[PDB]
Amino acid sequence: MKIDAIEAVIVDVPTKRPIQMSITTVHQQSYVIVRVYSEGLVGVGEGGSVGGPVWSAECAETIKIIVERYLAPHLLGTDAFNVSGALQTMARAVTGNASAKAAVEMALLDLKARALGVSIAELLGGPLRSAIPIAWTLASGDTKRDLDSAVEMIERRRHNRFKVKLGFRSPQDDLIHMEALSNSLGSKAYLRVDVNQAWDEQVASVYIPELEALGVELIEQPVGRENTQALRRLSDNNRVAIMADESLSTLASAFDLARDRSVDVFSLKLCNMGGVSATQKIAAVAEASGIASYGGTMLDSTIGTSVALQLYSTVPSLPFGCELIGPFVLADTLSHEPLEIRDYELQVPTGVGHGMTLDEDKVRQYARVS
Amino acid sequence: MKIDAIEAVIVDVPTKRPIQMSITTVHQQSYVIVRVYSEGLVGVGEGGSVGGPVWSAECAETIKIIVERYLAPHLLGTDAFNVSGALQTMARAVTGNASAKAAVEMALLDLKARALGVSIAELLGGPLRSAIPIAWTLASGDTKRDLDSAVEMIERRRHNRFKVKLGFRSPQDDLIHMEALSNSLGSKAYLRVDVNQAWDEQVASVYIPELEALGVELIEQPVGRENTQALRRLSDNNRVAIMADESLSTLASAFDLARDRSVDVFSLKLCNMGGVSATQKIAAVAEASGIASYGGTMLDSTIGTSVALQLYSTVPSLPFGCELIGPFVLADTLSHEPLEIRDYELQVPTGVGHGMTLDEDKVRQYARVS
Amino acid sequence: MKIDAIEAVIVDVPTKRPIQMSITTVHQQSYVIVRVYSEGLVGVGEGGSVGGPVWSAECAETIKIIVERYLAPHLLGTDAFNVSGALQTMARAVTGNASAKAAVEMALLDLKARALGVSIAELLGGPLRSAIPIAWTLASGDTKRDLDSAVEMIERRRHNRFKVKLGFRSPQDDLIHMEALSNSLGSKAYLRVDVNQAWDEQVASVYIPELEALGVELIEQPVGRENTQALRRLSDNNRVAIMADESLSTLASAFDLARDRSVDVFSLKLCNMGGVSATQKIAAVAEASGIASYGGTMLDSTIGTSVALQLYSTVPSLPFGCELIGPFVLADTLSHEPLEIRDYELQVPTGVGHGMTLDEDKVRQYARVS
Amino acid sequence: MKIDAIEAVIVDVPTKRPIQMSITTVHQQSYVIVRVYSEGLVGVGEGGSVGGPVWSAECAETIKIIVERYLAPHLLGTDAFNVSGALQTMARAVTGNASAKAAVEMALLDLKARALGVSIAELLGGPLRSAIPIAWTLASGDTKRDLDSAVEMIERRRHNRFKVKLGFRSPQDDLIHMEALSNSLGSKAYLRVDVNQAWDEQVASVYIPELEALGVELIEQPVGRENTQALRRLSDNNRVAIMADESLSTLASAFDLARDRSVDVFSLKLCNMGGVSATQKIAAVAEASGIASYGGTMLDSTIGTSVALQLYSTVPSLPFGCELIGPFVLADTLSHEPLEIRDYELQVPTGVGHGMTLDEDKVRQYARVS
Ligand SMILES: [Cl-]
Ligand SMILES: [Cl-]
Ligand SMILES: [Cl-]
Ligand SMILES: [Cl-]
Ligand SMILES: [Mn+2]
Ligand SMILES: [Mn+2]
Ligand SMILES: [Mn+2]
Ligand SMILES: [Mn+2]
Repeated sequence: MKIDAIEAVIVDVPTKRPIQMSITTVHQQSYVIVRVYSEGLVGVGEGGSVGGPVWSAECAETIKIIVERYLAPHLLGTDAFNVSGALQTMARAVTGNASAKAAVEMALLDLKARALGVSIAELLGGPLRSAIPIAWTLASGDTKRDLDSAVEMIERRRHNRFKVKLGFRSPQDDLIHMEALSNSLGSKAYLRVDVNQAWDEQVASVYIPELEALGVELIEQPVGRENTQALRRLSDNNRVAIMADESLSTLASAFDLARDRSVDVFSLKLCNMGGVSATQKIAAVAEASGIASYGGTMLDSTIGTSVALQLYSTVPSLPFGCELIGPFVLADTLSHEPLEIRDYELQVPTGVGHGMTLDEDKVRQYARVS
Repeated sequence: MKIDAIEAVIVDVPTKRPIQMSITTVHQQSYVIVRVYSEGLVGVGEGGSVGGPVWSAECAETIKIIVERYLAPHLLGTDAFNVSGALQTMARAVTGNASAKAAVEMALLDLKARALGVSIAELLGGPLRSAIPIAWTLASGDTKRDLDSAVEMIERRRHNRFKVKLGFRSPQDDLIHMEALSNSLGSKAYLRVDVNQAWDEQVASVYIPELEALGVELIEQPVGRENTQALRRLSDNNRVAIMADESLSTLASAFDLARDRSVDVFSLKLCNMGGVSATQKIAAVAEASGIASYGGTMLDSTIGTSVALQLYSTVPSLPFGCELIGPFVLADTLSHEPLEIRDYELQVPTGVGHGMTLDEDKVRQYARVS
Repeated sequence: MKIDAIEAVIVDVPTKRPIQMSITTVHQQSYVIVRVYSEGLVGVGEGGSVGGPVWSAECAETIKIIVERYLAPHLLGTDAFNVSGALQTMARAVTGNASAKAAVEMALLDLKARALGVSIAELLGGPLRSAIPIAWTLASGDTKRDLDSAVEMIERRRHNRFKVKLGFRSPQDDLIHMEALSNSLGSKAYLRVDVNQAWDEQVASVYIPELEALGVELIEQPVGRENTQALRRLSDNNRVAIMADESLSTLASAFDLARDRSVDVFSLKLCNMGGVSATQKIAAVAEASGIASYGGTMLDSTIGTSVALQLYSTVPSLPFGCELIGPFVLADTLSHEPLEIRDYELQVPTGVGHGMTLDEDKVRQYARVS
Repeated sequence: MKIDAIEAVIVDVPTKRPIQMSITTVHQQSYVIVRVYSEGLVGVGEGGSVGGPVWSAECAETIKIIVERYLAPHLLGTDAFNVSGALQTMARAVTGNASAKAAVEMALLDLKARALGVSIAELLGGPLRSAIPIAWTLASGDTKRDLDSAVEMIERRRHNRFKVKLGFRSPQDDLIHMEALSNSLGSKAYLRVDVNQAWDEQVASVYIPELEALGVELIEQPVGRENTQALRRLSDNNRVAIMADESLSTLASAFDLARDRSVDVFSLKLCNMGGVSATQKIAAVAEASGIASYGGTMLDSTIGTSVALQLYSTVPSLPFGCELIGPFVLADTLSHEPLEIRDYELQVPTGVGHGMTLDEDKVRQYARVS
């Protein structure tokens, strides 16, 4: 359909409330929406990082220039209906910068899907599920605060699973916070943790069993991202399911973790993996090796959460559901359509190509680099 | 689009000339074309085996009943535009019978692609290549015969690569046949062999280096299909590229071979792997592990060769090309359209959904079980 | 003795009561009895599958054609007293289809044994035992129902061991069903489970220890058939005895599991292994590696149960007994002779060649393909 | 048939010419024929060792007492048609002494076969071959002598393969003897060596490749019997086929060598393995692992060579033939029937149960302990 022009703008949307992790506190969330105009029909997509260049090596300002100045040129005037070539071309243009690469991928995928009148889900082969159990993260520094916000979410019938962010406290203090949360939300809720790399193997070995004894069903990224050998030993010595998040990056790293089953669950993240096409391949090596598939997020807006939803509904199985709470933690949206949770599950949209139209008005209100 | 009815018929088409392998001689080639009618628009696909229940555990008669009596029922009245569910449903219906499962998959994939006006290639994400270097197999029992047929194919500018079928002779006699073929077709042609499991490791160890010294670039399935450990030792002790064909079956077996690099190249075969969707996953574990991808055939007709072509054009790289000579060895076609080779390469079709319309007249002429 | 003709017919016999497994519910049981006539004396044998093409890739209709159309031809007019050649010949005729191959094997083995006036047991070298402890399976969906049927079997003095079929329930619900069965039948009965591949390693790792703590002595096929690497990790991390059932197939797969002791017990199944001759070899690699031997069934009729009995009595040791309840769950027999249980043990027959004469009258009553 | 009495006598038969090995020179060959009388029909079998207690830990005098005083008692009055029990009973009576255990096994197997009118071959399931390529061993100390005896054997059309006994010379002198034998008998004959454990790994590593370059197709037991780890390294570093002879003993040692393919070929020896029943199991673990099967001898008389022949004809494949030259090197026989070679192959007998009747007259002439 020949790409006329690929434009991109940065937009900063604040979080209703902070999200204190081990690596950074999320007071605001920056993005990069990529509008790929072609033959009259546009294609929206987005790419961004957490805590700037902290969760990953990318950030809002790096995403923009890598897109505009390095990917965009080689993509202008190219067949818009050829994602195979778009991705190949993007790999010969820049190294890494998966968020930037994924941002552009979404747009071409969205546009092509809309031109055919189908949805990203129907394009990938149709769904298998109409809704995926969403998890809620309790990352505020207060224990009482957490519990209260947690009890209400079970009442409002939207969140049955919980993801506690440990790490900012001492290994001995986080365990106590878990004795409290596990005590109250005992059987009424599911519990998971995400140490955000804070634990140094030894601390992980003595503390993982304790959390295991408290009924925690999944421990995400206990040790550092590169210590994939520790990630394995912990996995063989503990019955708990250990998920890889920061360690996952490229298709090769996915296979590297899957050889000796260094991990139990792969956390699928489009921006951390290079798009939808890249994620599917990792979900393929995970299925072959027998590793479960999750469904993470970079606390991305609706534009992202929607595309990721489309793709996750096509996965054979997500034994742990997902955590697409991006729009729900954000203080505002950049589209006219909202994603609605119904009975602890996030419902899959009913439109063509991630059924979300960018709110030009909402795009104009924030638009800062930061 | 709601599946009205899924019909299937058996058709026996002879080979212009025999294809003597290590396991069987191919005098004729039996098939099973599956016409899935839905909302007025049909969807053609096919599934079959080599030498009956010899290359695989399946055969023409087993494919028909497993399709009609076991897969078809659960698929009638189902959303025709949902391959994700179709495959899932087929896995909960029958075990194995990948040719039968792949036959039906093709049809739904074809139909859906035609309803959208795109091609199977554009559906999977668009091509990366417009033609793939086709290989010619020299499986006749005569050495002089082989060489003559080989020289003409280089002259007619259609076949630059050659696949000699060894195995029916003694290990000492096949080597001589290779001293002759390698001598004449020295630099004007590429040489590959396919022992069809005939060699018992030890014979493979002493004979593979000899063939290696004769300039043979690829040795397909030297040992038995199950002796995946021998397949590995041969691979570490020889520089030649060793390809797995019979050993490849399920996504799990693909990963099993990819862990310690038991093989150099994976031979992609839709009927042996369960369709297009299944093949893509194996092509994913191969890419992650770093194993090259080939592109085999079960000497299937145009209906098959066309779908496989659509999919192979989407693969990032096929360092050894393909061997889609199905229509070219066959004595007749079952469609109005022919696939044409141009300059040693098989060209990718220009229509919607494997651009091939079944010749009802040609379907009627053969139609025997055999 | 020169084989005159090998005939085969399909017969459908219902189950007194359903047998709900993880993969399918058994309301009826289809078979394929192979009558090999030769020099006046016949030889009966049988081959069939569970849930059609679900437990294995074979089913009633596939068994018949593979037998009649592919094995039978090459066997007609051949020396009936040469099983060595019969099997070799069958391997060069078709690939896989072990149930079909085993059906024919039984018949030639039976006939040859009858012509010598000895029994299959005496032919294989004489027995070591006169009876083997039979296990009873509790596969009905009701917990109370199970327990009641279980208590009566201990009273009637026929069943001391029990095999609970888990899988159709949630991992959390099956454990409860085991808290009940283990509670009542505590010391008066032996307990074993068969997850039928339902558990995905991680679920198996947390749940196997729980069942272990409930006194369950054997856990059959926890994970999928192909995930033989998970089967190993579970084995090293748990004291419970883990048995392989679906993973076992060919002699090669048997050795593959025996290398690093991926399993504790091999489940011997004639139809799943290719006959009596094939089973003996697997029982040989199991003895050498130090893996225990079981003695399974495909809920086959008397014809099968009898031949399997003959062979199991020759095995050096069966630490877990067998589960030849085929005739006992069936609603009728196809022979004049019945197999009788006496004091928790299934007794070995007292005739020549599986001492069972097909009831032509009973063969005529069912005979449908289904 | 109830064993009345099991008798055994020692008989010393000289070798026409000496057989100088690395461990001992064979000027004479001692035996132990075991006549098991039962219900009027006798059953002949034999057991013995090479160089007395040198090849193995057994010898003529040890075989007799272990038989008479330890196995015989528990076997008297037992069901003669129950080899399963006979072997089991023998294992609970004495430890090791496989030659003694095998001697008795042959007799019961022979008797049972004769009572049924079939042959040991037909009993085991019928043959697959009517003759097995016999190998001739050149063990005399003279090089010229060897070559002459070798040339005549090719002329008389009886021996195409040759087994040179190395070891008694220096590693540098044996190689020369091979430059001579390989030179003359170049293409007219097959060459194999048997170092009889003389080489100390390092010497084996430098010298095996040299012999390999001389066209030697098989190198039997290069290093010591216990250094099964050296046996493996040599195997991975050399294309030549390495056979295990002295290292093979029990079913467990067979599997131990088959795990990591420490050897290429297993040498089957009834006396070294505990009989026919034991040999079959080793031939089972060899088939599963993919190791080739040979067919050795302890230079045993006709009684032995005949039983071994019966069993080898039932093996799926013997890629290297056998070396049953026992009767042919001996200076006389202990039976009325002779085994005849016809066209480089040793023919399988045509009688019931090893078709050989002990020559009472010939038994009386030698009968010394020695
Ligand atoms: Cl995160
Ligand atoms: Cl092929
Ligand atoms: Cl079962
Ligand atoms: Cl020897
Ligand atoms: Mn995380
Ligand atoms: Mn092939
Ligand atoms: Mn089972
Ligand atoms: Mn030797």
